[PDB]
Amino acid sequence: ITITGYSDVLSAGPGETVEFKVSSKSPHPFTAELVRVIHADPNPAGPGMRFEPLGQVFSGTFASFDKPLLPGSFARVSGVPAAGSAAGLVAGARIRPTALARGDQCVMSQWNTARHAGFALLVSERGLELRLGAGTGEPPVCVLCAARLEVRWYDVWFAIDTASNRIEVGVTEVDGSVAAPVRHRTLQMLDARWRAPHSDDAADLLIGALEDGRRAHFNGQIEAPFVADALPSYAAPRASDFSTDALYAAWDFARGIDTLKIADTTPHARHGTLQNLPTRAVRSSAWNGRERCWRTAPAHYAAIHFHDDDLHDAGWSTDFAFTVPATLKSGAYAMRLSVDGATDYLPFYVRPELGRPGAPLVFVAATYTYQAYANYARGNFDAALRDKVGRWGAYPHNPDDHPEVGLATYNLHSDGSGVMFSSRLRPMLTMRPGFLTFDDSRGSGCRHYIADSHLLDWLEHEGFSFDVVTDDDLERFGAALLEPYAAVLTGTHPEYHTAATLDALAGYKRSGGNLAYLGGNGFYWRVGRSERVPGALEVRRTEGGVRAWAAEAGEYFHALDGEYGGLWRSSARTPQQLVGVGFSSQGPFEGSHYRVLDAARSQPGGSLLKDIAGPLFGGYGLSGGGAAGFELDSTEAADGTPANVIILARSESHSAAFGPALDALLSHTATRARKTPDTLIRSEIVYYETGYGGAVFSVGSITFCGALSHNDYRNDVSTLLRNVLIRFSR
Amino acid sequence: MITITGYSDVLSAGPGETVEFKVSSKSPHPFTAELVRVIHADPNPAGPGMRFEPLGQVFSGTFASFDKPLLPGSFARVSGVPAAGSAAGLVAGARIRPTALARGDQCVMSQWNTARHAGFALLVSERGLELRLGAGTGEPPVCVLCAARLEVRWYDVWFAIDTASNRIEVGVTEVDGSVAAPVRHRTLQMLDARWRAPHSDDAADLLIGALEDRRAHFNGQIEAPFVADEYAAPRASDFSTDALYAAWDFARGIDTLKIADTTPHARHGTLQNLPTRAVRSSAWNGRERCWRTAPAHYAAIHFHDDDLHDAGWSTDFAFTVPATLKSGAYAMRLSVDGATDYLPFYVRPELGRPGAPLVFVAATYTYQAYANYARGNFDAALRDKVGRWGAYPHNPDDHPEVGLATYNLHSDGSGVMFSSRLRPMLTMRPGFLTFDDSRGSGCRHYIADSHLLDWLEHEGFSFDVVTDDDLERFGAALLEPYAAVLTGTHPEYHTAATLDALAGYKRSGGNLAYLGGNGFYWRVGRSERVPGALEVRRTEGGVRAWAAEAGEYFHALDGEYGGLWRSSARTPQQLVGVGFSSQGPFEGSHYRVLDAARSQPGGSLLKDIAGPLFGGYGLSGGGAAGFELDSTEAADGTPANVIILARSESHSAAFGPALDALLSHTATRARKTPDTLIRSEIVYYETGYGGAVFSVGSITFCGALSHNDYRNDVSTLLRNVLIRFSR
Repeated sequence: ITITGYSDVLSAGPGETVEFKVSSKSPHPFTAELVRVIHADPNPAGPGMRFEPLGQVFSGTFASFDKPLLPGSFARVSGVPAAGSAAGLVAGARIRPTALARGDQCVMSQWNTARHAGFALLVSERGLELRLGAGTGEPPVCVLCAARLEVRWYDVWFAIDTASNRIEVGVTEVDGSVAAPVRHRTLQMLDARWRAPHSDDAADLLIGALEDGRRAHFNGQIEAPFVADALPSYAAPRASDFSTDALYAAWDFARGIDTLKIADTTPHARHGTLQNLPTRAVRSSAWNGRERCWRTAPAHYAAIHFHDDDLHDAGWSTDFAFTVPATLKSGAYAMRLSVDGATDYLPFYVRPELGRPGAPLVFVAATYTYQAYANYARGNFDAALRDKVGRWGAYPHNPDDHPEVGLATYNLHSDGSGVMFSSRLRPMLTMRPGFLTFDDSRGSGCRHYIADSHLLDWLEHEGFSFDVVTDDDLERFGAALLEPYAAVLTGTHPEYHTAATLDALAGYKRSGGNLAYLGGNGFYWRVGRSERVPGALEVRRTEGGVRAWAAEAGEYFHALDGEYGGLWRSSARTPQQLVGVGFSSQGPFEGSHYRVLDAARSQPGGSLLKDIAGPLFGGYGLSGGGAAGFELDSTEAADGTPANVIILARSESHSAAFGPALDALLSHTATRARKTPDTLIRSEIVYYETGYGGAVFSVGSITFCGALSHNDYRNDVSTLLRNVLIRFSR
Repeated sequence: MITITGYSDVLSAGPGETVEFKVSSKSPHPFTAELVRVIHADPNPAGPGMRFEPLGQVFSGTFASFDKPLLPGSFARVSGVPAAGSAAGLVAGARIRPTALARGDQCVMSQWNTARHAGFALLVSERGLELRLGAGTGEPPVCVLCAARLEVRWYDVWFAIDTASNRIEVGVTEVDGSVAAPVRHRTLQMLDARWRAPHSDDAADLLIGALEDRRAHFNGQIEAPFVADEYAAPRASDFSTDALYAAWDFARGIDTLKIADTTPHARHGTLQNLPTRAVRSSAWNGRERCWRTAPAHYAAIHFHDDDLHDAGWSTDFAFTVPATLKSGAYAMRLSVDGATDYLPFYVRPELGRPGAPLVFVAATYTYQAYANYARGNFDAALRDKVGRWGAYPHNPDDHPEVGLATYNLHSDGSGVMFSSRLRPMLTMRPGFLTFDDSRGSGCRHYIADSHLLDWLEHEGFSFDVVTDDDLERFGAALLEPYAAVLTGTHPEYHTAATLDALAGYKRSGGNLAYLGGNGFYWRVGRSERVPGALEVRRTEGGVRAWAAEAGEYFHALDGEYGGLWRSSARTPQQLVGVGFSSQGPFEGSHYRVLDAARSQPGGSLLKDIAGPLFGGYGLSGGGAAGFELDSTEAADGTPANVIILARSESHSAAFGPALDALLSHTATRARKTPDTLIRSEIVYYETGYGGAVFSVGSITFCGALSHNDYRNDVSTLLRNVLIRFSR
C-alpha cells in the first residue's frame, strides 16, 4: 500500500479540527485535496464515482514518511531497575496459552539489548523456556522445561538461587483433579553463568512480548505475574509465598478492568500500560460460575487475554490538520491523497452546529457499524473479484491481502477467539470510496460507507439538501442534535448502537420528529465505548442471534463501559420498538422485489404509494439486483410493533439460501410467536404515526437504497422515497 | 372425573426412612392401598405389557376416602392483623403490571370479613379499577369504578376514603410519564356515611393478589403494596410511618416465601402456590442483571392464576422402608369402586451398602420439569388408543386442575418457571402414554425408563435405584460403591450437585452408561427452604418452549444462573462425550456400525452384531435412534480418545438442529453445515480414571431392548457393555 492513513476524529463542527495521519512508502512528498463525496460506487452500470473537488477550500503538499503497523498486544512496565539480587531472581505467572503452535510466546521478559542482560520466560510447543542474558561475549543461557501444554491453566516460573547454585524452570497444571496433571521441572547447575544485575542493566519489564531488537507476542490469558529478589520462606512459587521485602512486583489484573493500566500491589507501585488493547473482563482461574459480572466480582476476572494480531492506535504522527470553516456546509467529505499515481481517501464528516440546522433533513452516518465491520478480511478476494476491481477501477486494497491493517469484530483472532475490539486509529480500507465488498453477480457488491452513498447521491440529485451527523455525534450531543430537523434518515445498515444513540433516536421521535429507517438489520447489536479509550469499539456477541462468534459464559459484560453486551433484544430493546420492524431473515447478497398490499392505499399513509402502479415493484438495483435483499426485517407485535402500523408492501420470492434469524426462534420449527420460521423470510415496508406528532417510515432491507438511481433516478423505489420525504417535510 | 389420585411428600426413601402418601378419593367407600414393585409400565400390546410384583404382604391398608381440592392461583396472605382503617378514613395502593386483564376480576389487594360484610378489595379488569367496600350485614357492598383501558404496563393504583371531605377516590396513573398518552384517571364519589371506621371484630386476613369472599387471582406483577389510615397517586413514601399501616418491600427475601413489612408493625406475610420472584420491578433499567446484588431492581412478584404448589392434602398413610425390602422402583396401588391409581416411589440403598453391582438413576428432576405437560394432543385417536391398550386414563389436557409443566405457558403467556411434586403427577404413572405413536407406545420418562428396568430383570442384572434428589443429598459417595451407574432414557435436567456426583463418580474410577438422549442440558434451581419445588428459567437460547426475559436469568430459589448448562460452561460432551445436536418428532431410525470401530479398543462391544445396520425397531417410534439425538463435538469437550462405534442415518426431514449449537442458520459453532448435526453417535471411551463411559445419545435406545423377546442387536450391545463394566 503506497499511501494510506486515518484521522483522529471522523467528524467536526464549525471551528473544530480534524488531524490526519498519513503513512507513505514513496520518497516524494504527497498532495492532499479536500473533496466532497457524492457517489462512491464505481460500478459502470451505476452513476460511477462522483466527487466535488474543493481544492481551494483546502489543498496541500506534505513530506512523506513510512509509518509502520505493529500488531500484537502486551503490557509495558517502565522506569524500573533490572530485577535480581545476589541471592537470585524468581518470576512467574498463571497462564492459559490459547495457541502454542504459533511459536515462542513470551510470558514475561526484561531485556537490555545493548548489554545482553536480563531474562525471558516463553512457552511454545516444546514447553517452558528460560532465556538469560549472558553479557557482551556469550550467547544467551537457555533452560527448557519440556512439557506438552494444552489450552488449560498452568503455573509457570523460574528460580535462580545462588546459595544452592541452581536454576529451576517449572510448570504445574492448576487443576490437580484431572487424570494426569502436568508437573515438570528442569534443574540446571547455575555455575556463575548468572550474577546480580548492575544498575546499568536496567530495562523495561514486558508481559506478553519480548523486546530484544518486539516479538514473541503471547496468545491466551495471563493472570497474576510477579517478580521476586529472593527465595521464599515441589510446587510453583506465587506472589503470596514471599515476604513483601522480597517482592519486586506482583500485578493483579482485576484492578482497573476498564482501563489500560495494570496495577502492582507491592509498595513499589511498578504499574504498567497495555498496548494494542488486549481483552480484559475475561475469566481468571478463580472463576467458578457463581459470578458473571466483573463489576461486582473482580477476583473471578483477574486475567487479561493477549493476541498477536490485536491492533489499536497506530500512533502515527499528524501530517496535516484541517479546521472546518463556518461557511462550509455539513456533508460527507474526504481528503484525497496522491503520490506516484497512487490514491487514497481519508473520509470525514462536517457536522452542523448544535441547534443551527443547515437543511431540513439530517442523515446519520452509521460509523459505529462501519467501525465494527472495519477491515473484515472475508477470505473472498479471489481471482474474479481482484480482476473485477481493476476493470471497474475500484479501490485496489483488500484486507485479505493486507493483514497488517488488523481485524474486524466479524473475524476471529489467530487463536480462534472472537475479535471483540475494533480501532478506528488505523487505516480502515473498508471505509474507502470505491471499495467493493462482494463480487456481486447482479450488482456492485457495495456496503456501509459505499452503499450509503447511493442515498446521498440520490438526495442531491432529487434536490434535497441535507446535513450529516455520525453515531459519535449522537453519542456526544444526544437527541438535541436531531431535534431541529423535520426528518432523520438512517443509512443502509445501522446495526451497531449504544444506549445513548438509541436514546437520541427515541428522544427525537418523542420531540415529534419523523424517522426514515432506510435500511435493514438496524439496532441489533450493542457496542461499548469509553472516554478513557477513545477510538475503540467493543462488541461481545452474547447469548445467541446471527453471530460470527459466540462469547464465552460469564464474559458478557463490556470491559470499556461495564454494560451488558450482545443483542439489543437481550437488553430489552427490540428493533420493532424503535421502527416497527426487526431483523427476521438473512441470506446472501441478493435482492428481490416488493408486492404492494393494496389494502394499504386506503389506510393512513397509503398515499405514499401514489404513482406506483404495482402490484410488484423494485425488482432491480445496484445491491443484489433487488430493493428487498441481503438482510430483511418484518413486523412482530410480540416484539413491540405498534398496533397502528400500516404495512405498505411485503417482499417475496427470495432464494432458498435465505433463512431465519436465530434469536427469533424457539426451535428450528417455531418462532417466538409460535409461527413456522418461513414466515420470517420477508421484508416489510411499514408506516405509522408515533402519537408524538411525527411518523416513522421503515423499509427493513439493506439493499433498498441500491435501487434509488435505477434507470436514471426514475423508478418506483425513487417515487416511494420522494413521496416519504415530501410528506416528512410538510 | 379423577376418582382417586394422590402424591407423596418424598419420592424416595432408604432403610428406616418414611414416605407419606396423600390421597384424594371421591368415593363414599374406603379405598385400599397395596404395595407393588414396578417391572414394566408400558401397556403396548406389542411389547411386554404391564408387569408388577404384588407385595401386599409387605404393606396393605384400608383408609377412608376424602375429597381433597386442588386450588390453583398464587397470592400473599397477611394473618393476625386488625381491620385496616381509622375514623379519618383508609388509603391503600400498589404499583402493578397486569398481564391478562381479559380474564376477569383480578384482585390487587383485599381484606374481607365475610360474616360481617366488612372490609375492602381493589381489583382490575378490562373495565378498569374497581373498589369494593363492605357495607354491613344488611346491605350489598359499595362498588366504585374508575373506568380505564389498562395495558401491560406499570401503573400506580389506589383508593382513598376521606371522611373529613366526605369523598371516596379511586385512581390509576401510568408510571412512565414520557409515553405519548399517559393514562391518568380517577373517579370521585361522595362518601355519606356509606362507610364507617372498623371495629375490632371486623378483623380479617389481608390478601395481595386474590380475594377471600378465594377468587379473583391476579395475573402480573405487583410491587410495593401499602395501607395507610394535578392529583397524584399516593405511595408509601408519602406517609408518616405512624400513619402507615403496612408497606411491603418485595425485594426482601427474594429466595423465600415471606413478604416483609417495613413499618415497625412488622406485618409480614406468606406467599401461597409459589408465585414467581426474582423478576423485574419498575426501577429496572438494564444496568443490573442479578437480583443478589441489586434488589431494588427486583422488588416485584409475578402472580399467576394457574400457579400450583403444595396441595396441602392430609396424609392418609405412611410407609417405613424395612431393611428387608430391596432397592428398586415401587408404587402404592390405590383401589376403590373399580378405579385404580399408582403412587410411585423408590427404595434407595443405604449409603455405602450396595445391594447390586449396578445402580440406576431415576431422573426425577426431568420427570418433574415435564410433570403434567398438557400437550394439546389428547384427541379422539389417543383417547381411543388409551382405552384399547388399557392405559392410564387421565391426561393433563383434560385435567387442568393438576396444574402445568415447565414446558407450558401460564394463562398470561409467561413461561412456567416452577413445577411442584406436591400434587398429583399424572405423567409419572405406570401406563401413561404421552404420544400417539404410529410405530410404538408413545411413552416417555418414568414409563419409558421402565423399558430399561424390565430388560435388566429379564437379563439377570440385579440393580439398585437412586434418584436425582438422592444425588443432590448424598453426592458421588452414593455412587462410588457401584461398578456401573446407568441413566434413564432422558436425563435432561440437572443441578451442579447432580452433575458433580456423576463427574466425581467418574473420577473415583467408575463406569458410566448414558443410555439416553439430550441429557445434561438444562439447569434447575432448588432449595431446602422450599422442598418439593423445582425451578427452570430458559435463558439465552437453545431448543426451548419459552424464552426468559432479559435480566431474569438468575434463579429465585438458589441465586444460580439458570438456563442451558452450556451457558454455565458445562457441555454434555465433558461428561459423556456426546451432546444434544438434533431434535425431531417421536420417530426412530437405525444405526450403522463404523467399520473402523471393531478393531480399536471397545470394539468387542459390537461382538455378535452382524451389521452394518442395526436397531431399526423399537417400542419408542420404531427405532433405536430417535426423537432427540446426541453426537460428538471436539470443540465442546469430546475426549480425544473417543471411539465412535456407530452412527445413525436416515432420519425424517422433520428433524432439525439444536439451536444453541448454531452461529447462524448455515453454520454450527465448529463452522460446519448444520446437516452434520442430524445424527446419533454411540461412543465408548476410557476416562483415564480407571473406568469408562458408554453413551448412546438417543432417547429411544431402550425402547428397542425387548424387541423379538429380548434377542436383538441393541439387547446384545447393552448386555456386552454391562458384562464388560462388571468384570
